[PDB]
Amino acid sequence: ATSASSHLNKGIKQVYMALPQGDKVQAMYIWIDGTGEGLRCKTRTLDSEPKCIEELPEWNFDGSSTFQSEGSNSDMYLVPAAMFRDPFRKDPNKLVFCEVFKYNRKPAETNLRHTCKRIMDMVSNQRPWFGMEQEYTLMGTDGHPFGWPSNGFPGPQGPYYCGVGADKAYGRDIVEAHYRACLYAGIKIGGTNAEVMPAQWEFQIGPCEGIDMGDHLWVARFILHRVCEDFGVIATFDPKPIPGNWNGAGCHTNFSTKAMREENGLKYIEEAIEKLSKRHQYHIRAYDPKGGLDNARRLTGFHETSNINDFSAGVANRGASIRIPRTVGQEKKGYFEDRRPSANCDPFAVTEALIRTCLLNETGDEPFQYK
Amino acid sequence: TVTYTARVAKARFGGFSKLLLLWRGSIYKLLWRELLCFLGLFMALSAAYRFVLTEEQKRYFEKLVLYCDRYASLIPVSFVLGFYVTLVVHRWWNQYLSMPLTDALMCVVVGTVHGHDERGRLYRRTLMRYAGLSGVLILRSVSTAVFKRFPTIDHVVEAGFMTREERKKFENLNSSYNKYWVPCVWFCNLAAQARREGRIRDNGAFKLLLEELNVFRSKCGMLFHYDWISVPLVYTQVVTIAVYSYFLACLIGRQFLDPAQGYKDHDLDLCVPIFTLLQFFFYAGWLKVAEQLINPFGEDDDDFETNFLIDRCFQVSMLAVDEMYDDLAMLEKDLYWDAAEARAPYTAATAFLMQQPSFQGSTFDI
Ligand SMILES: [Ca+2]
Ligand SMILES: [Cl-]
Ligand SMILES: [Mn+2]
Ligand SMILES: [Mn+2]
Repeated sequence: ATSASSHLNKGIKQVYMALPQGDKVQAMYIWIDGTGEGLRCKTRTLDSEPKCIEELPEWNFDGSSTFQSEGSNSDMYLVPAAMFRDPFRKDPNKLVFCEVFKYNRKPAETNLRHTCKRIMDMVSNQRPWFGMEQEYTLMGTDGHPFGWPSNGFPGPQGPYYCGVGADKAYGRDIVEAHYRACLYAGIKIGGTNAEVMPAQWEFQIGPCEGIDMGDHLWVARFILHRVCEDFGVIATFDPKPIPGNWNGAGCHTNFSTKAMREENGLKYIEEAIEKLSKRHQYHIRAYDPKGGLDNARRLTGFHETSNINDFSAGVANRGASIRIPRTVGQEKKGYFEDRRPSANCDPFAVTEALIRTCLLNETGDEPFQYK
Repeated sequence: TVTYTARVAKARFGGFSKLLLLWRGSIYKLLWRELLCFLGLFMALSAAYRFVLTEEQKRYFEKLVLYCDRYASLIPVSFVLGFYVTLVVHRWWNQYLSMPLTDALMCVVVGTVHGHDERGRLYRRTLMRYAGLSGVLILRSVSTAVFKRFPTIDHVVEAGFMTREERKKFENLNSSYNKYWVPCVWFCNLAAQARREGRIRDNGAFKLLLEELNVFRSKCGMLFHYDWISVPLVYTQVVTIAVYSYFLACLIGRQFLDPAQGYKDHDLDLCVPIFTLLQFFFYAGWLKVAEQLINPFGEDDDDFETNFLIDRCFQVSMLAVDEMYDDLAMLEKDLYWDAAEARAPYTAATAFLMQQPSFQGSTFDI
């Protein structure tokens, strides 16, 4: 069942969107709220099209309304971090992804980009590249997956993965609209597929260098939510939307450095993985917005997943925590895939943990300060 | 090129007369060698007549001087000089108008190829660099100075006009003809790609870009045409033979004869034929005008400054399409927003010349 807003005449809205807007420009400021997994937005009018992110003014909002502050000093600040073209309003309107700061200009608790950028600047010469496979499930407003029988289940899994046809793929209109919307916005979207669970989908973001991975994925998530809002359905990043023999949603992260991409870079890939072998618990905590409880429902070691309590790595191992692609093993260079991160992970937390363990050789149960 | 239009801004008492004191690109710098040669032969022949030749041979020599003076025709050579030099000047000016200039292209590109990002900037810069590269290729094909600046395509690559990959694409093409047109085809392909990608917003803008590209390319082709098709060699040889025949006639026919013979029109000997030297200046310089303008892309002082034009076009085009793209001062009211008349003031130096009744027509003074 789709939302009441989706039943409003879309024809009418278009007619208003066809009006020439004139000299004023709309900027939509996007930020992460106090849950560390929700996105918030609002719009301001600018006098002219900004040429770069530097021209965008800082803004503010009430943190007590976003689970981000309490009491008197609840005013929070928005500092623009990345700019994109607005696919919902078209050029010259912009999407402005912002960092959140408290009233005293300290980073907000869900502001993970502030530290993530400092870590990325530390290893800039090694040029870390990331890719994330964002899995998501389309849901009706009733909390049941989009397209599934009322209070019931479709046929067993098997035909839905990369499926085509009215009985195989549910809500491809949303997937096509999102893909185009991301390409128009300047998001580094690498592809899409239908997932094993019906009404479950995936888009790939990358390759992205350093802090660009978190910006591109967060804005790609925002566009998906905004596109799904137009169609009147919900995109969930819950790692296990439906209990039982229905696939979880993960965010598989591909990681490579300049050394790993160069000839005979497999030795550096293996060195990074054995470093990851010794910090499995540290990464599980970082790979989930609430410390790894959500990912416990997904990482059961059954549905092409690994076990949350046990670390494993191998070439072409779908069930392993870390997978080296078969081609990467043959070519002796390229990347490796971390399959642990949950679909509702913060990419700033995930990328920072990979750099700290693999590149800065950090150890122990707490992140190093100033290094 | 030698520019003196500042000197001749007004018709002064000594306006053109002081232009005879200039040296760079002057008649003297072009003629003094032929002048010394003509004077040397005239003086040697006069000295031989005065001293070496016998008295008996001197009568034959002076009869030959009279015979050669009778056929010294200065009027007919003026016609062939006037017509030939007018044709050469027509070709010279049309060749200047065919210089590959990218101002029209930069205006269209900055107004039609959009995007503040890296890709739009790459589009604008590469579109203007392609036109610059085709200009450099045709000019190094036609101009000696540009060829010495770009002796090889490697020099073009190091200059930044063409890249390594563009060089590989350029050399791999199988053609035995000059490839100055290749960057124009690249421009057309890049413009079509920009239109397909939405960088060019409207269909009219793409058409305007291809119209302006074909104007630029036709100018390059016209430079190639002028370089290939010389002034017909027979006509150049006709004018040279007429001038040299007249001067060979003047070398002997104007020889100073001994006044002792009492021949009419030859009863004086100034040992220097200054009026014949002035006629030499006149006719030899009139031929030298064509001799300098026949190929205006050489290294003459009055030849076109092709390297300067390449530098100016490249720098200005890059500035206009990159730093000036959508970089405008905010719209504000001018000094005459509320004024019925929009008139600027005059300085103290121009007011007393100006402030005169404005011309309305020939028929309004009845
Ligand atoms: Ca010349
Ligand atoms: Cl809004
Ligand atoms: Mn997948
Ligand atoms: Mn994968």
